[PDB]
Amino acid sequence: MFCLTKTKALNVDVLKTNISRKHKFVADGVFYAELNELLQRELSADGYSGVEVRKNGSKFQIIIRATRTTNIDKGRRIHELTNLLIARFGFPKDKIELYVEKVLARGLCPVSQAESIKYKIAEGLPVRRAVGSVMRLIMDSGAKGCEVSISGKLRGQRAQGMVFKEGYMIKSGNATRQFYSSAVRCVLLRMGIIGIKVTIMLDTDPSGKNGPAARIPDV
Amino acid sequence: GSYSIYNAHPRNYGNGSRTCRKCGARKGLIRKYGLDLCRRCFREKAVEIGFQKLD
Amino acid sequence: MRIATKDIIAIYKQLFNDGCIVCHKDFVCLHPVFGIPNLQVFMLMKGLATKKCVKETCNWRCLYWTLNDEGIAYLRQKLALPEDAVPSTLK
Amino acid sequence: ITITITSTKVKAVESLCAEVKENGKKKGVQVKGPVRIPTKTLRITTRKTPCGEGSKTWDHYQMRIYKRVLSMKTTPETVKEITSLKVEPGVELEVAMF
RNA sequence: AACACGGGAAAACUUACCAAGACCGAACAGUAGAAGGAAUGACAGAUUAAGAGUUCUUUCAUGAUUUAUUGGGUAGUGGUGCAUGGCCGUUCUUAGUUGGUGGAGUGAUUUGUCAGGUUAAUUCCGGUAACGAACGAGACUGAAACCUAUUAAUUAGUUUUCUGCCUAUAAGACAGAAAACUUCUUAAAGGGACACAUUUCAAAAGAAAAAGGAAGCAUUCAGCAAUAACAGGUCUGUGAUGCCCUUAGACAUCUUGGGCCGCACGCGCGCUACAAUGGAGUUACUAGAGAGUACCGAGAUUGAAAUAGUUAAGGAAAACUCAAAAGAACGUACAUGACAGGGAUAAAUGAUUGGAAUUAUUUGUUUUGAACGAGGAAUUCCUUGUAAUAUCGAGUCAUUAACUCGAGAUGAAUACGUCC
Repeated sequence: MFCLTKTKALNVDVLKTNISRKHKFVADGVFYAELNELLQRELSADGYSGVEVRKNGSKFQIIIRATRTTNIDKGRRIHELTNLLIARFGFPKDKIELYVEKVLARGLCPVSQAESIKYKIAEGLPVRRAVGSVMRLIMDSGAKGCEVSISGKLRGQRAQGMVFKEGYMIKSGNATRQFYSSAVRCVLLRMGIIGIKVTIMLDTDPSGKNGPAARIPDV
Repeated sequence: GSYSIYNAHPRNYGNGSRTCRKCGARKGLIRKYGLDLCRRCFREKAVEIGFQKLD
Repeated sequence: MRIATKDIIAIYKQLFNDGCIVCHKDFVCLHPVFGIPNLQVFMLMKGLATKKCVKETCNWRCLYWTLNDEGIAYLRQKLALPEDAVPSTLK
Repeated sequence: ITITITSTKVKAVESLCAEVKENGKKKGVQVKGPVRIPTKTLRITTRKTPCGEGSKTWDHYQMRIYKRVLSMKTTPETVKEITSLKVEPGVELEVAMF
């Protein structure tokens, strides 16, 4: 017998019928952050590479932009993910389902690109060459530029950090909000932790032009 | 009882009854807008949630 | 640890009948589903990963367990269920 | 009927604000003008550092909420039928029946 | 770049410290023992703060959930931020950094990246063994400063009309709906200053006056912010983490009480004062920007001298709540008096929050009436709706600001300067 009376609930504020407008959008973004960081810890081997929270007014559509859909047998893994959500967030079984898409631009995604280095580093590939192969895929994938930073105990007990750059990249301004794609990953080693920060400078395909540009045509 | 006295103190007002959603810290909490996320953790996911450093 | 005798079977079927179960790392509240302290649920099924019955992914102070291949075999001898009683990649 | 739309993106509601108004020409004759309720900035201020060291610095996070209200007579059964239209993520549609 | 900093306004928890008491949060694997009982919980009396059966004389319920065992993980607000990730600060808020080819040098390296002028700025004109480029600056983003032109109109406003009421000598006021527009309001899209236009000064980038203009210092205030580095802070925010340490009489976990408030003193940030450019008694006031669920913000009716008590609408909110004092006007008051300035320290008493207010949580009534007469050497912040003055909202919050982050209310003086 336990003298415990408190009962922490298993729900989410995006299901409440009555809520303020200030609280709704805060709860809408709070749910995504917990959810996005959740299946990231699960689909890291599958390269989750993004989530979406599209809604059709009543039904909840969850979209996973995974870069490798080989694992997802008649949706057995997909079905298991739904079961966790029902127990955690208290979603009705008829009002939530999971969709998966395969991203065509594999290199352009920094979230899945940083997992390549995290995998290779744990395998024992040299950090100088592991990034070089990874950086090769990003450059020809239509990316204007990228920067990969590795910091930790790469060489010895003393901490060292190398920064690898390629292509054009604007470092300051508001335009960097509409052109950057970044991800932060850390891999446990036998001596400590290696911190991998991967960011990618995009192009005009994510519609929006750079700040300074004239591009005068001819007659 | 071996566990009847375990956690028998009532915590319903809240300094040790409220925790951060992920970090679990008891200090620096931000209960505004029902965030329930203490600092050093809200800043990590501020842009993720939807907050942007405008003026 | 020492759990209620009727509770061990009750929590086992809930996992088997669903294949997935969540819990709160806080040890001052009761489980809303099973009506028992989360200490019993956490302590009982933190070793189901040592027996390789489930996985041990924990996120935002919440621990998630998903039935494995070896989990079905272990959760049949103890639960005394028929062989054909399979979630079949659904539960 | 009364259509209330609120979202964090100004152009998301604004594009959908004229989408319902244009759609009102069919299965109906008129839709009232869009009422632009004042926005509600959500300012949260935090200390940059994770500890007490360093200079006293803060970052001013903020999120805006844009509110638009529409009115329309039509019929309750065939106001918009589906009334889903695959709305974009981050936007919310609430319909006040009668 | 330590000291109202750790968002740290600690009664319990937080909590990491102290006095006690227990307690496993020792999974899993092998043994013993065991459904013919491994063990678990307990009423009574003693012991114990304790109604922790902790233990004891004691029988009453359940039963493999695992009691004793070695490996083992394990857990730690334990150590190391001189092992690390992330974040932040700092050099450094100024204008700086570079590789591709070419030129010079055996080489470290260097030129480009400069004579002069100009800019806030390696910003440009110009010069040129340099040419062509990348980042930074600029550009960019948010607010403000304008739209009697456009779009819309409730939860914003104005106007008209119908009804009732009241004072006027003739204007209209107020209360209840009714329905029309968009000057104000709100929020979208474009428009709108680029120093172009004049004079002067410097074949040039450019500088100053004045005019016009809502707006002429990059228009103002902010955000983002280069290369390289610190062995700067954080492993006491993290289920980010290596190594080391404790690891069933525990540095793991829980409960009771205390401490972080302790005072011979020194230092930093602030609030209130030393008054008549004022305090006290009345009267009308005018804002801006925040927050609110099932019990949160709480309207209205009452008793009370106040703090507060009892019943209780509407409100997930341009809807309802949520409200301004400094200053002003009123009086044959105060009258230069440590006085009626100052409200410290104390003494009675009344309530709210809390399971608990003692070392007073906060606050009401009366009484008590302390230093302080404008402040040494030193030393901080500040150039325009800025300083200063007084106040309002929010974070912390069961209750608690002299704090911080914001907001409006009045509105100085002194510079348009030089490296002391």
